[PDB]
Amino acid sequence: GRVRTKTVKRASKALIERYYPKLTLDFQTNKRLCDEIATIQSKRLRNKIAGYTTHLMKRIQKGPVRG
Amino acid sequence: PGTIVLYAERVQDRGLSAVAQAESMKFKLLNGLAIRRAAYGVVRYVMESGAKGCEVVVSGKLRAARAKAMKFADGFLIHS
Amino acid sequence: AVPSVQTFGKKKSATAVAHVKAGKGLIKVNGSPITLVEPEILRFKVYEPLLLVGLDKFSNIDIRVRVTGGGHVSQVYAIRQAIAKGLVAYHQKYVDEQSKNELKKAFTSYDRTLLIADSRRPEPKKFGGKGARSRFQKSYR
Amino acid sequence: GNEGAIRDKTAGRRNNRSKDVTDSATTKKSNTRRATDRHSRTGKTDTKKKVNQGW
Amino acid sequence: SLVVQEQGSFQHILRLLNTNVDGNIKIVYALTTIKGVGRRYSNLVCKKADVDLHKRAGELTQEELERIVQIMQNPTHYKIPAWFLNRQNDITDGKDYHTLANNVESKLRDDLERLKKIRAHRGIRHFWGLRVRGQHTKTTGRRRA
Amino acid sequence: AQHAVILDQEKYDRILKEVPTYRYVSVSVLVDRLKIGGSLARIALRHLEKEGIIKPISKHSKQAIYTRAT
Amino acid sequence: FTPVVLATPIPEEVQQAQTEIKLFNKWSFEEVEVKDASLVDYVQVRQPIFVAHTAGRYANKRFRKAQCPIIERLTNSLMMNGRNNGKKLKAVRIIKHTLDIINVLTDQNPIQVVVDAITNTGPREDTTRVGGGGAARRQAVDVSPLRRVNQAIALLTIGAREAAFRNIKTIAETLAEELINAAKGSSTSYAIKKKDELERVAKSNR
Amino acid sequence: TPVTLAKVIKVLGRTGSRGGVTQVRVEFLEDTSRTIVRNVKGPVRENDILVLMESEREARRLR
Amino acid sequence: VLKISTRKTPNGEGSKTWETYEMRIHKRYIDLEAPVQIVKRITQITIEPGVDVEVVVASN
Amino acid sequence: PGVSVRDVAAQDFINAYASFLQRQGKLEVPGYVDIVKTSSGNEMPPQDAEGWFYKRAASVARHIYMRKQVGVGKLNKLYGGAKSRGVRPYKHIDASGSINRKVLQALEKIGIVEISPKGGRRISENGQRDLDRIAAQTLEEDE
RNA sequence: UAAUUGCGAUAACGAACGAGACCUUAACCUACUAAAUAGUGGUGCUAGCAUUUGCUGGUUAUCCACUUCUUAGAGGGACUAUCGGUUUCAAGCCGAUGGAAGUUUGAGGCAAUAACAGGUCUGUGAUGCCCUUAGACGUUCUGGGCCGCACGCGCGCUACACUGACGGAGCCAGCGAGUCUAACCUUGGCCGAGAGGUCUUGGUAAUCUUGUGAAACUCCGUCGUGCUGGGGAUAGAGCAUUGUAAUUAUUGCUCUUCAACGAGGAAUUCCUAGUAAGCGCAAGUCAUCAGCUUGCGUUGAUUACGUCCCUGCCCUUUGUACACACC
Ligand SMILES: [Mg+2]
Ligand SMILES: [Mg+2]
Ligand SMILES: [Mg+2]
Ligand SMILES: [Mg+2]
Ligand SMILES: [Mg+2]
Ligand SMILES: [Mg+2]
Ligand SMILES: [Mg+2]
Ligand SMILES: [Mg+2]
Ligand SMILES: [Mg+2]
Ligand SMILES: [Mg+2]
Ligand SMILES: [Mg+2]
Ligand SMILES: [Mg+2]
Ligand SMILES: [Mg+2]
Ligand SMILES: [Mg+2]
Ligand SMILES: [Mg+2]
Ligand SMILES: [Mg+2]
Ligand SMILES: [Mg+2]
Ligand SMILES: [Mg+2]
Ligand SMILES: [Mg+2]
Ligand SMILES: [Mg+2]
Ligand SMILES: [Mg+2]
Ligand SMILES: [Mg+2]
Ligand SMILES: [Mg+2]
Ligand SMILES: [Mg+2]
Ligand SMILES: [Mg+2]
Ligand SMILES: [Mg+2]
Ligand SMILES: [Mg+2]
Ligand SMILES: [Mg+2]
Ligand SMILES: [Mg+2]
Ligand SMILES: [Mg+2]
Ligand SMILES: [Mg+2]
Ligand SMILES: [Mg+2]
Ligand SMILES: [Mg+2]
Ligand SMILES: [Mg+2]
Repeated sequence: GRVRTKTVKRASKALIERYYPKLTLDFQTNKRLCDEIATIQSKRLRNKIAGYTTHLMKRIQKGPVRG
Repeated sequence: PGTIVLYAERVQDRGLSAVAQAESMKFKLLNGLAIRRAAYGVVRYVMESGAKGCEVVVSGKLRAARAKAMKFADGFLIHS
Repeated sequence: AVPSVQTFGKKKSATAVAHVKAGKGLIKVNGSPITLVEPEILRFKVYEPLLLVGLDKFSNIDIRVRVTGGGHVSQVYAIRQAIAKGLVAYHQKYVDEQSKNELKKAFTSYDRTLLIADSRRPEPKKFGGKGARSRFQKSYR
Repeated sequence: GNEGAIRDKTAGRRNNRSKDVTDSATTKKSNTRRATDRHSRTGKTDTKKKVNQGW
Repeated sequence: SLVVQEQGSFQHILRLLNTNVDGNIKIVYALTTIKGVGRRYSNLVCKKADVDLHKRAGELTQEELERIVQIMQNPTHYKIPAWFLNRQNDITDGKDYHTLANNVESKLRDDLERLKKIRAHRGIRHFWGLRVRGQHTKTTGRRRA
Repeated sequence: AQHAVILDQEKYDRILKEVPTYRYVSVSVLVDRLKIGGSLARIALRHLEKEGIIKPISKHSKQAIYTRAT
Repeated sequence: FTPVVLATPIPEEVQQAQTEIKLFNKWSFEEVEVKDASLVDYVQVRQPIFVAHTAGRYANKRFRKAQCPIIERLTNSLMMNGRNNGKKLKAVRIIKHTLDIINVLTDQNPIQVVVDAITNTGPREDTTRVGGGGAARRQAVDVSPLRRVNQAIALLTIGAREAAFRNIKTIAETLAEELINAAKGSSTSYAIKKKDELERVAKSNR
Repeated sequence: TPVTLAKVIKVLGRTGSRGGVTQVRVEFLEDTSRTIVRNVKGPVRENDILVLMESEREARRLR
Repeated sequence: VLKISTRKTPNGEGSKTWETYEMRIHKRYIDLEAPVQIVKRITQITIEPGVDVEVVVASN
Repeated sequence: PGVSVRDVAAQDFINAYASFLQRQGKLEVPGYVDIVKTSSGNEMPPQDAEGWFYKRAASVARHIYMRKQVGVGKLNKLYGGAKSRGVRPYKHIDASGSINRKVLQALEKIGIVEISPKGGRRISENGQRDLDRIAAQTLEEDE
């Protein structure tokens, strides 16, 4: 079962909150962004974060999202 | 002779030293203290030495025949 | 120095290395022709790439393969993988792209992993059974 | 001694084979005591003063 | 091998060493229904006798059978090693025998008796109808006697 | 014991006049034709191939297989 | 077929059938059709194969089992009863032999005959042990195609093995006997019997 | 004998106490425009083909 | 990799749980052509707790 | 074309060489052959009876051709298989060092193998010669 | 959702322990740094076969170059990515493509709060109290015993054969481990049917044993359904190994003896992919003894991808005169 933990979803929230221009429905670059722009300690957790923030963006593009 | 050498060396704050603080409880109790006084003191002192958190367990038997244990934590710890 | 590539193939723990150089068309395994091989039933499995992609194809090239590891079936899959991978690696540096991609096409299409290594592997046993999932046996009382 | 042991009838296999088997052979576990496990036998009890002095 | 023929020649069932032996079995094994002739013994004896093991008990000349016996009961003479033998180093005359047929029963009797007569634990143990080679006797063999 | 371990001349001729129509012949089939056990029946397999009837279409231990001659 | 050769050379029939048609041990995959609508989709045949061996990942998903070539499913199901678990080389060879045998009798692509005994053995309907209260009656069900193929293979090989046990007839021979008797359904096969009976009771309880 | 072929069009769910049975709406083939609900025995997906042994009769629950 | 594989219990009761410790041993070699002076210098220093440094010589 | 044995499948080769060494008449057959087993791990002696020493000879030879050097130990380990310890699990067991050692000594006296340095037994150059030769012969029956 | 994992609902808002993160191991790097304790290509010295180039080897250094394969440091890599279905268009779930890899990537390590009169005083020079303390319950020495056998129960090994046993022949792993003030891992040479013996030898080890040429397995034969050549219990005689000692037979070998067992009632265990099952090996124990364990690789499936029927457990709601808490 692939459901994202709080810390991940929380981080996507905050990032999109404060860095929406930059970020872009592409994981590959949102990733690199996350590196340059926030401080995480595992590649894995950072990726998980990026990929979810990428999802969240990708669906904001078509109407707002709560939170 | 002389192919082995010993040096002593004070430790930077015994406060973040499990081993020191255990030995300290040992001594507090052995030196006839109280139970909660001893433990709460060790803890308050570890905390005061700027730790993120700490926990002291006393297990076994005091004065009453039946055995008991007690957790004495303060601050913050992670377990896994 | 003539044109030449090296490749390999891998099923379970067996690994099969291929040296694919410019030649008059040999196809040998360890030190014998690819006609010997036996397993035998499985023999066609190692012919398989050649016939998928036309027997000609190997006339500008010498092919040699050496497998260590795994066991009998294990080694057959590894060697075949190494050979097809080989041929494609060679069309990629010497022939033209379109040819190579036509070969990847006919392998990848029919397939049996020929170009891509099977990731299946041993799972470790864990105390309480003779196997990995197998648990021992209980009676209750 | 060994002369004894071979010469002694009332010994060897046939003789056992012909005897009935006791019922305590086919017995059961026993158990004895368990729903007393939580029930202290010591009859002693502690006491709130001694416990409060201790802990 | 080859499509064969013969006539009345081969007679089914034939009797050697005071026992009986079926025809229509591959001879080497026929010899086995005698006591004291495990598959090896039979094999080597037949090879020593100069016989075609491809034959049944079936065929075989009378002569052939005779030789077979001769060697069977005089192994040491017709160069059979002696480590090949069920009774080396007697325990009285110390010769090496390959005791055969109705006689191996006797020899067992003899040995067991010697043990019993000397009061040796192995003997007592035999007399008692128990296991003698030291195996635990709590759990195994209870169907028994 | 229950029979088919020799050759009884009548049996041989029987083998020669019974082996057509046998689209399948093998060790098993020969036994099934109420005769030759898998010893001498194997010999029969080798010796119908001496010349004639049986056409070898498969190979080995356990499995043999032949068809009527043409 | 235009022969060609190089250093270490490749045998005649080998070159021949190899490059041309893509056929079996050496049997046709073209022609060969599934005489019962449905079952197509659950009996493979094309893509064609050389021998029924494959490092197949046919388990990790619910239905992809279907996509595994039928003949290889049969051989797979051959290699059981403890002693034989694993032992696919054994099985595969037993199949090569079986197909040769089946071919001998009545022609047909023997792989077509196999296809037929498979079509002809899956129960069109069956039963399950519904409660309905302690004394459990039996509710007739119509069974899936997938279950039909599965159970067909199961039955065929079981009966073939049980037959083959303790007699001179060899596995491939009795497997071919079951296959043949079943391909055009003849109540002398263990399989056809078991199907017919399953459906007898399944009628009997609707 | 009258065979009747029907195509699974919708998978409804599992019935049976044990829960290995599956309720399905099928559109029979030799003349659509008519639907019936049967109970399976095997694993089933959208577009499979059942041989309804008897053409008109249908179930629901299963304990 | 040195494995030691032991029962967790000091006694016998309980489902039979097993546990397995390891000590990982890492080994390396660097070959160097030099005179006496630099070897002696470089090897008296570079000293380190936990790292076992051995210097040999020769070609046999 | 040119030839080795590696160009010839195990069985028909080793049987070709069996029949050869056989024919030849030069050999050495210890004498204990026929009365002997091949390994403690076995039940019955070989079925080839007269021969099989030629079979192992061939086999051994080809095995040594196909590599640097090999000793008696490695052959025992090779020629050995599973022994039923009856009712207690099977275990691999080495075969007899007599059979093998004697075989080596035989092929050597016949100059088809030679005590190697490094250890063991290296194929002889005249071994190379004669083996490549019958290999060739075996592909020649197949023509 | 595997998860008090999240979405959402919302008198709550925002957090911390635990789950997750983290760590280890298995997977991917013709990118980085390298290597006679790992290997490849060229070259020389050289063998054999063809001869027209060729093909297959020998040669811990005769030199040159390399790092694909092996080793282990540093990095990189995946985030359920892209697309599409489905869902309160939420968290998610599903399918397709790509991919070394998309079941928490596979498998483990760590692991909160609380509970139990669970097991351990026979691991401890951890320990309270009781007992005992010279006709010892201290200790050591000799010898026996834990193995004793009408029989009940559990874990196992080997089988009932023809997908097989036997016999030639083919012939391929991975995880380990090994001798200093000592006798450990052992190649090679001889002798021996075997077990083993004997003379030498390499290794404190990526260097030597050892490519641990393992077993199942593959191939050509023999046997042919017969308790059979399936099976190898029991037993007799002889030979060797460990050990001060082998009797109640440590173990190994040879010959011989050739049992039950013809697929196992009621019941009941285990398991979803390199898994199950088959198969061997190394390590622990160890003077000698594995039918045990712990790991390892080899061969490699059938069947689900669901449910609450059985069982077990957690959760709500509910009752309580229980709270030492239904013992
Ligand atoms: Mg945490
Ligand atoms: Mg395993
Ligand atoms: Mg006998
Ligand atoms: Mg071997
Ligand atoms: Mg062998
Ligand atoms: Mg959990
Ligand atoms: Mg030239
Ligand atoms: Mg030239
Ligand atoms: Mg590299
Ligand atoms: Mg894909
Ligand atoms: Mg991981
Ligand atoms: Mg208790
Ligand atoms: Mg303790
Ligand atoms: Mg005490
Ligand atoms: Mg201890
Ligand atoms: Mg302690
Ligand atoms: Mg005492
Ligand atoms: Mg005991
Ligand atoms: Mg019990
Ligand atoms: Mg247990
Ligand atoms: Mg064999
Ligand atoms: Mg001697
Ligand atoms: Mg030395
Ligand atoms: Mg290795
Ligand atoms: Mg019987
Ligand atoms: Mg046997
Ligand atoms: Mg004793
Ligand atoms: Mg005793
Ligand atoms: Mg018998
Ligand atoms: Mg059974
Ligand atoms: Mg002992
Ligand atoms: Mg051991
Ligand atoms: Mg134990
Ligand atoms: Mg009330």
